[PDB]
Amino acid sequence: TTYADFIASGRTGRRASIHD
Amino acid sequence: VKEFLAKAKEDFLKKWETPSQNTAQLDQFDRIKTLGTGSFGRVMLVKHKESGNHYAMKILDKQKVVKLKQIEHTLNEKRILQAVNFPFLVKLEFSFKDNSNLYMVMEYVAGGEMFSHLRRIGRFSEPHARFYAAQIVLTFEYLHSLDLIYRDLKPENLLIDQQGYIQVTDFGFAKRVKGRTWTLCGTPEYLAPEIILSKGYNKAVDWWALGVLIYEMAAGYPPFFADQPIQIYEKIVSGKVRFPSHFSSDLKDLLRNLLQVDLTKRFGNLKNGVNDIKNHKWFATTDWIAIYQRKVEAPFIPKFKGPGDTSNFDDYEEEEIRVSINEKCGKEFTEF
Ligand SMILES: Nc1ncnc2c1ncn2[C@@H]1O[C@H](COP(=O)(O)OP(=O)(O)O)[C@@H](O)[C@H]1O
Repeated sequence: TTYADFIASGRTGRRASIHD
Repeated sequence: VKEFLAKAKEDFLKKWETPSQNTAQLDQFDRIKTLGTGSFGRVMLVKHKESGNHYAMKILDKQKVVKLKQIEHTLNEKRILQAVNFPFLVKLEFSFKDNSNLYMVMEYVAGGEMFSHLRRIGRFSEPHARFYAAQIVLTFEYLHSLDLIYRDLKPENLLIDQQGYIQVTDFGFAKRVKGRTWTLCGTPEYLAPEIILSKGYNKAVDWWALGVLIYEMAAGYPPFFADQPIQIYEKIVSGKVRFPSHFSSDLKDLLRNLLQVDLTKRFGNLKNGVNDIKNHKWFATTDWIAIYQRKVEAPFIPKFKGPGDTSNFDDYEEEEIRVSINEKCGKEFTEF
């Protein structure tokens, strides 16, 4: 499932913003 | 709302032109605990000594600000924050600087980040998602009318207050601009394709971000995710979106119009602007005035212990707040 794939991914915690 | 916004702009412009400065100092506060962090700084729960009030103190190391090339962005953040006023924007209560740091003292919103509750609960039901979405819609209507672009919408930057209403925080990428701008900034999952493609962009990127937020609130995960930012960007640019089985037909139609790669077709950016969103079938049950007036009953009310309770926030490693006897970056931040 998509949910399972998300939950197993490396980006389920707080996400850092980017600049440059 | 046209007469409301015209007065709102008049109020905003006075403060934009003559900004508040130096309305507190560090030893007026006792620092308690870190509430959250970002790439260049931390927000701490503090207690103001003379009043006894708790606040969220955002602390920026001037040296880190410069290193990450965020001088103008930080000046933007403070200048805009001190000038705005809207029910769903966190209020800046004080601001000041010392030899080492920039300080922005905001009202403490104890209910925690929408992020925490979203991840814990899994996903919000459509009425729950709609309740939050409506507040963002009105907030962006307000901000954009002031020629302001927000650029950092995500559940991590949406706080839940004691009444269950949204408070938008983090104006780190907020900018006052007429026409287009080019800075690659924001959060990968929330970047509009025109940001990624480096062609210059306008306020329509906030509406794309709204689509991403609505999707994530309702699905429990974002419309474009992967292990690496570059993989995420590929999916955003393809523009292919797939919706959960439980998404209503109305929600899917709205999302197709917000997550629209074509700027001549993206809702919010058209001839009728924000009204295309406000009048959408998904928002049929939304009383827009009642939302603004905070008269609508909230779906979730955070458990509220003491005034300085942080139980709705994660714990973070603490770090001493250092202040050099030598002034750092004085000329750079003269207007702060
Ligand atoms: N007014 C506030 N009340 C409570 N917590 C806050 C407040 N403002 C910020 N925070 C916490 O601090 C976190 C980061 O703040 P942010 O403006 O992103 O700082 P930075 O610019 O250093 O990243 C937020 O995600 C939130 O958890």
